[PDB]
Amino acid sequence: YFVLSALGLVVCVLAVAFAAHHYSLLTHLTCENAPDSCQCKLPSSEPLSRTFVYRDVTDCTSITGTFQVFLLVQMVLNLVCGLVCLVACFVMWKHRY
Amino acid sequence: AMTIWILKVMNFTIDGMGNLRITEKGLKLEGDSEFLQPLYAKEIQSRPGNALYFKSARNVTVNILNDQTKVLTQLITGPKAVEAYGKKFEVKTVSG
Amino acid sequence: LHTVIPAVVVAAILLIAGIIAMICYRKKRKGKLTLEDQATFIKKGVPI
Amino acid sequence: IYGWRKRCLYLLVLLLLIILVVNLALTIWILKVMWFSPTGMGHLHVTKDGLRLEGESEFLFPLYAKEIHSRVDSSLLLQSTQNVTVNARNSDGEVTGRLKVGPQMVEVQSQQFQINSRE
Amino acid sequence: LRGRKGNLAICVIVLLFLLAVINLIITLVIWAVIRIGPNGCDSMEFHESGLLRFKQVSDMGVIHPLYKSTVGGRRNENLVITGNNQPIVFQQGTTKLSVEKNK
Ligand SMILES: *[C@@H]1O[C@H](CO)[C@@H](O[C@@H]2O[C@H](CO)[C@@H](O[C@@H]3O[C@H](CO)[C@@H](O)[C@H](O)[C@@H]3O)[C@H](O)[C@H]2NC(C)=O)[C@H](O)[C@H]1NC(C)=O
Ligand SMILES: *[C@@H]1O[C@H](CO)[C@@H](O[C@@H]2O[C@H](CO)[C@@H](O[C@@H]3O[C@H](CO)[C@@H](O)[C@H](O)[C@@H]3O)[C@H](O)[C@H]2NC(C)=O)[C@H](O)[C@H]1NC(C)=O
Ligand SMILES: *[C@@H]1O[C@H](CO)[C@@H](O[C@@H]2O[C@H](CO)[C@@H](O)[C@H](O)[C@H]2NC(C)=O)[C@H](O)[C@H]1NC(C)=O
Repeated sequence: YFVLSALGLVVCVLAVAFAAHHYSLLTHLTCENAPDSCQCKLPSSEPLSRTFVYRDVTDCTSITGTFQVFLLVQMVLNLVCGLVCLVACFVMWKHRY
Repeated sequence: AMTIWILKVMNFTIDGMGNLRITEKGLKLEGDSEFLQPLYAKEIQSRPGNALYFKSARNVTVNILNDQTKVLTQLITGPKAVEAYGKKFEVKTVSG
Repeated sequence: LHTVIPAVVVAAILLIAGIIAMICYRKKRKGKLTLEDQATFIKKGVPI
Repeated sequence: IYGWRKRCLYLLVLLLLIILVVNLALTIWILKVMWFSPTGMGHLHVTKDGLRLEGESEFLFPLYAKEIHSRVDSSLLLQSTQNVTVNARNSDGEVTGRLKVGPQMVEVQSQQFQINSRE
Repeated sequence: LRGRKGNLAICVIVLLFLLAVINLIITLVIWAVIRIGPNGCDSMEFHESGLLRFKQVSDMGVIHPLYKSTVGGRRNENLVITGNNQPIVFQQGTTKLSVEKNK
C-alpha cells in the first residue's frame, strides 16, 4: 500500500508536469482552419517555421477553447491526487516509523 | 562539472546542437557555415526548383592539379577578363 | 527530451518528502512507547 | 547525539542520490539528441584529422569557405535543372564576370576573353 | 534488525557508487569520441552569433542545398574550386562544361 501510494504520487506528478508543459506549448501557437483539420504554426524570425496538423477538427476553437479548459481541469485533478497520495504516505509513516 | 562543460562547449540547447540538427539522412544546418580549412565534396546536386550559385568578392580561379600539385588547365573568371588557360579548347555539338 | 528530462523533476518532490520527513524524526511519534506518567511533567535542570 | 549524526549522514546520502539521478537524466539526454556512436556524433564520423560524412548535408542557409576540393578517387559533379552560375564581383560587390551555364547553351559575360597556353 | 538495515543501506551505497562510476565512464567516452580538450573538441565551435565555424578539413559527400544556399567565399578571397586529379563537370540536362586536366 505504501509502495502504490508512492507510485500514484510519482505518476500524478509526471501527469502534472506533462499537462503544464503542453499548456505552456499551446499558449504559444498560432493556428488556422484547414480542410477538416487545423494547422498550428509558431512565429519565427526566419520566414520558415514548424507547423503541426490536428486532423478531424472542424474549427481550431476546440483546440483554443475546451482543450485548454480540459488541460486545466486535468492538471488540477492531478495535483489534487498527488497531494492525496503524498498525505497518505505522510500518515502511513506517521503511524509506521 | 564535466557535463556542464560539455553543455557549454557544444551549446546543447533545447532543440539539439545549437542550430545544427542530426537526422536519419544526415546533417541539417540551420545556420551559416564558414570553414577555415579546405572542404571536400563528391557531388553538388541542388534540388529542382532552385539555381545553384557560386559567388565571391574576387576572382573565381577554377583550376586542376596533377599528382605533383602543378596546374595543367585553368579557368579564371576575374572581374574584367575570363581566361581559359590550358593545352586546348573545344566546342562540340550533340552529334559530335 | 520532455519524456526523459521532466522524469527527473519528481526527484525535487522526493527531496521535499525527505526534508519534511527529517524535520520530524521525533515529531512523528512523540509518545513512542512505555508511556508512564502521562498526566504530569518530569524534568530537571539544576543540581541539588 | 549519534541520532542526528546518522540523520544528517543519510541526508547527505539523499543529496548525493538526487545529484546522481539528475546526472543520469542529463546523460541520457546527451546520448539521445546526439545519435552517439564510437565512430562519432550522428551518422557521420569526426575523425582525428578531419570529419567524414556519408550523408546528404542539406544546408538550409548559405555556405562559406575558401577552397572547395573534390575527392582524389571521385570526380566532382555539380548539376541542376534551371542553370548553374559562377559569379565574381568588384570591390563594390558588383558582379562583373559571369560564367553561366544556361538551360541550352553557355554564356560568358566579361570585358575580355583570353585564351593562352600553360606558359 | 539494525545490523540488517545497515547492510541493506550498504547495498544501496554500493549500487549508487557503481551507478556513478558507469556515469563517469560514459561521460569520458563522450569526452573522448568527439575528442574534446580543455578548449573543446577538435572539430568545430558554435560562434555566439550563430555562425557555425569548423576547424579542419571536411568530407561532405553529397550536398543538396534546399533553401537560400549560395555557395560563396570569404571577403577579399578567391574560391579555388580544384579537382585533385579529377574532372569538373557543370552539367544541366545535355549542356556540359567539362574542365578536364588537358581539355
Ligand atoms: C536560371 O535559374 C534561375 C532560378 O530558377 C532563374 O531565376 C528566376 O527568374 C525568374 C524570372 O525573372 C524569376 O521569376 C520572377 O522573378 C522576379 C524577380 O526578377 C520576381 O519578382 C517574381 O516574383 C518571380 O519570382 C524567379 O524568381 C527566379 N528564381 C530565383 C530563384 O531567383 C533564371 O531566370 C534562370 N535563367 C534563365 C536564363 O532562365
Ligand atoms: C584575377 O584575375 C585578373 C584577370 O585575369 C588578374 O589580372 C591580371 O593578372 C595578371 C597576373 O597577375 C597580370 O599580368 C601582369 O602584367 C604585368 C604588366 O602589366 C606584369 O608586370 C606582371 O608580372 C603580370 O604578368 C595582368 O596585367 C592582370 N590584368 C588585369 C586586367 O588586371 C588578377 O591578377 C587575378 N588576381 C588573382 C589574385 O588571381
Ligand atoms: C589527357 O592526357 C591523357 C593521359 O595521357 C590522355 O589519355 C591517353 O593519353 C595517351 C598519351 O597522351 C594517348 O595515347 C591515349 O590515346 C589517351 N587515351 C584517351 C582515352 O584519350 C588524354 O587523351 C588527354 N586528353 C587530351 C584532350 O589530350
